[PDB]
Amino acid sequence: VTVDQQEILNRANEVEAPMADPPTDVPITPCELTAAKNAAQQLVLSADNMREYLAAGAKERQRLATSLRNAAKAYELTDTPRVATAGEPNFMDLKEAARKLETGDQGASLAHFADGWNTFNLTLQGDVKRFRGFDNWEGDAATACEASLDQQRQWILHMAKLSAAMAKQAQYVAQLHVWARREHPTYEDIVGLERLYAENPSARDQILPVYAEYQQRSEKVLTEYNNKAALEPVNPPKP
Ligand SMILES: [Cl-]
Ligand code: NA
Repeated sequence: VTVDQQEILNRANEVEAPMADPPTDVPITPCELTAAKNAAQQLVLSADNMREYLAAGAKERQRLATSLRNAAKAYELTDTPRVATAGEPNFMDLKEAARKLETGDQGASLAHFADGWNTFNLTLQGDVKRFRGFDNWEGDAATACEASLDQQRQWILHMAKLSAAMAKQAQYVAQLHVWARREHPTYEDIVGLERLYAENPSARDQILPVYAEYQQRSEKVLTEYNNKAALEPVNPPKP
């Protein structure tokens, strides 16, 4: 049962000092498709809960610092909800699908989101020295505090890992959207083809198979998008 009261107090300050700020970028849907919107809703929830749990972690480190100081004198959190996602694609017609896909920021906010959460991952996990054991504080109280610090340390690294996973979900949805724009017939081309059909009556039997292929392309894209955009909630552990 050795003590150094100076160390206890210094470590109290070190432990509750501000950690990296989590980003507050709001990820917006890349386009007007339901599957895109539901992805954004899921990210909003996951990221709100991450920030709420990170605020609870700051409380925990304050509470450790208070506990360290009260020693030296002597000498509501829930799961991230899952957003409902459509079981079946729902094939709207060509033009409306193309309009929905082409209306919105096309993934720009998702890149910014990912970038913020990625930086927070990388930086937060290099601020764990604050949870090391003591040099000259020994006994049961010291051992208890060391356990508690090590629990916070492990929780921080887990939070950093979940931050990386969430940023990747956002990148994944941005990639998906880019893929969907590359593959889906453009609004302008659908209108062009409808125009070609209207204006060329004798060509209409040659145009019909082309239009049917535009429809198969669209459906194929909407089926992928509906399926691949459904995200898992990010569910952090309690500190
Ligand atoms: Cl839709
Ligand atoms: Na295609």
